[PDB]
Amino acid sequence: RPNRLIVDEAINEDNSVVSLSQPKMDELQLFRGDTVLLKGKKRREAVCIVLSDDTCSDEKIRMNRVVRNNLRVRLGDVISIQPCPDVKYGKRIHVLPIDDTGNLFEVYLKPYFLEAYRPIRKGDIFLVRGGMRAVEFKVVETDPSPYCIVAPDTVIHCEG
Amino acid sequence: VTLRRRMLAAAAERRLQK
Ligand SMILES: [Cl-]
Ligand SMILES: [Cl-]
Repeated sequence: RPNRLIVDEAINEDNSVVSLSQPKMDELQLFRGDTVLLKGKKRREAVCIVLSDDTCSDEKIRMNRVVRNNLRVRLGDVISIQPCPDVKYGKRIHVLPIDDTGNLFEVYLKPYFLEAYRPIRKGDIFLVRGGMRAVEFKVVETDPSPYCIVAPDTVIHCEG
Repeated sequence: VTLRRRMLAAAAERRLQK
């Protein structure tokens, strides 16, 4: 059967990271920086980097509200986690802001992604802090699909 | 040469140490 963990709250508010206990990582043969595929409710998936967290109970997983929201889960729910070793570097991504001023790229997207090597999945909604406010974006498309690592050479289109 | 997962982890750790 799949490998299952209890959703816990993150104290590190990074959109791209989930935390496990080192003992649980050993068991699951996951290592620092490994990309993992998380499965939640409503056939939702998320792709994140895994890091150890000495504050995490073996049976729990720390993830922020962005990740939880993407998986349609609440604190205390159960998710599955499996390795996702076939992730490619992104050639091109299409992101749109959730429309409900300034350069979205220069103020939000560039600083967010810059040398950050964040794994993303098509359909992700993520929140970027910046310019006093904070904005959410939806990942409309990635290439390769349906997920990729957003690298320094990855081309973003933010429109349409 | 370097291993990819380590690059991904190091970038995230930098974000958390800030
Ligand atoms: Cl390592
Ligand atoms: Cl290395």
